[PDB]
Amino acid sequence: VKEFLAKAKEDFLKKWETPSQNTAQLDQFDRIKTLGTGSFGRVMLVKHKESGNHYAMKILDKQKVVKLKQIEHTLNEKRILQAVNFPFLVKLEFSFKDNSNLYMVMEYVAGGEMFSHLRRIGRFSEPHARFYAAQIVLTFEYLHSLDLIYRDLKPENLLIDQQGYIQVTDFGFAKRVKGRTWTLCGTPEYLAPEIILSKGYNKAVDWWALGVLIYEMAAGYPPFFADQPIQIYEKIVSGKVRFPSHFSSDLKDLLRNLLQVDLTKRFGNLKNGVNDIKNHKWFATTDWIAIYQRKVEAPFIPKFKGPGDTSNFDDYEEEEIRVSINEKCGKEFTEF
Amino acid sequence: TTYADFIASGRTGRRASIHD
Ligand SMILES: Nc1ncnc2c1ncn2[C@@H]1O[C@H](COP(=O)(O)OP(=O)(O)O)[C@@H](O)[C@H]1O
Repeated sequence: VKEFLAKAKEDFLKKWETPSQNTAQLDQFDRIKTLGTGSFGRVMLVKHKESGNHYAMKILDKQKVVKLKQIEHTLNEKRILQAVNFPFLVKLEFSFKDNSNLYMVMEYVAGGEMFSHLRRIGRFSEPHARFYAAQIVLTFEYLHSLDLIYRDLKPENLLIDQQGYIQVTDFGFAKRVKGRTWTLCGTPEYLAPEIILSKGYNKAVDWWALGVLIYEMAAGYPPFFADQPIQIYEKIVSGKVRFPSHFSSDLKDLLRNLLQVDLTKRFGNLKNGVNDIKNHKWFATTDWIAIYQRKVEAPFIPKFKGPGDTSNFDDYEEEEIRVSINEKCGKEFTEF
Repeated sequence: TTYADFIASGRTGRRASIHD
């Protein structure tokens, strides 16, 4: 994979250095329905007029971006997204801006969030969990090799495509950094203890998050939960983990190594890096090449109606998309 | 059970990310 990654970095760097800009405009799309929301924006199902293709259009109010102090994070998101390429990363198809909004148009992944299916089904069996986990492992290997840290892993940000494979979305907290960084960001249940403790951290926080995701997929609930974020952080920092009775010995050993408070001992962060995870007994049945090639048969295939079907997504309250005749925050988002 | 305690908790829906 060393020769693959070296070429992958070469491809990535060209686009990182000279980013795509202004590859569409709003009136090229008909907005249909909201697919999901986050603290500052919504993702809408749209239909592209000239092609007839459906896409997921992420809309960011520039004023809200600024208010929540997310200018650099939003610039990060777009710059990274337009430069990456991997089978399990949602593709950015177009991006643009107008007087009021930033727009990131992605491929529409109709199978819905892993979150919905996980909560509905209750929990995934270990092979089912392993199938998804493997894709995240390879994806993080790819991202980290590019000096990228992801920082927002959770079932809400993992979409199931028509083949039952994972598409990672939401690069809102993604950042290109060599060495450590300090921003307190992510989702409380998925925060590594070094994020909470404000001491600076590196890509090993993504591996901790992988442990949290694997646990939640396999248990049906997270390893650290409570009614309030501050209560969750207390449990994370204690580091005490308890496993369901049905967890295999192999799964528990892997999780102890991922949910490891000690950075000199956390899997993924050691001398042999990602190979400590890839070669773990829990992944013994995993053909890593077959996964990458999408040749492994998926355990779950979302019911797929029409190309613009949203039946795998919850309904959200709609809201008009406003565009002022006055340009807002022009200089701030010049590079977008 | 842990499952029951989770299901009765206030954080079983989609979880918001945090910044600052
Ligand atoms: N490519 C896509 N296909 C289908 N749905 C998507 C896609 N991208 C995002 N979504 C939906 O939108 C939700 C939130 O997107 P996100 O990037 O978190 O926006 P924000 O940064 O505003 O929070 C996701 O949880 C998902 O349900």
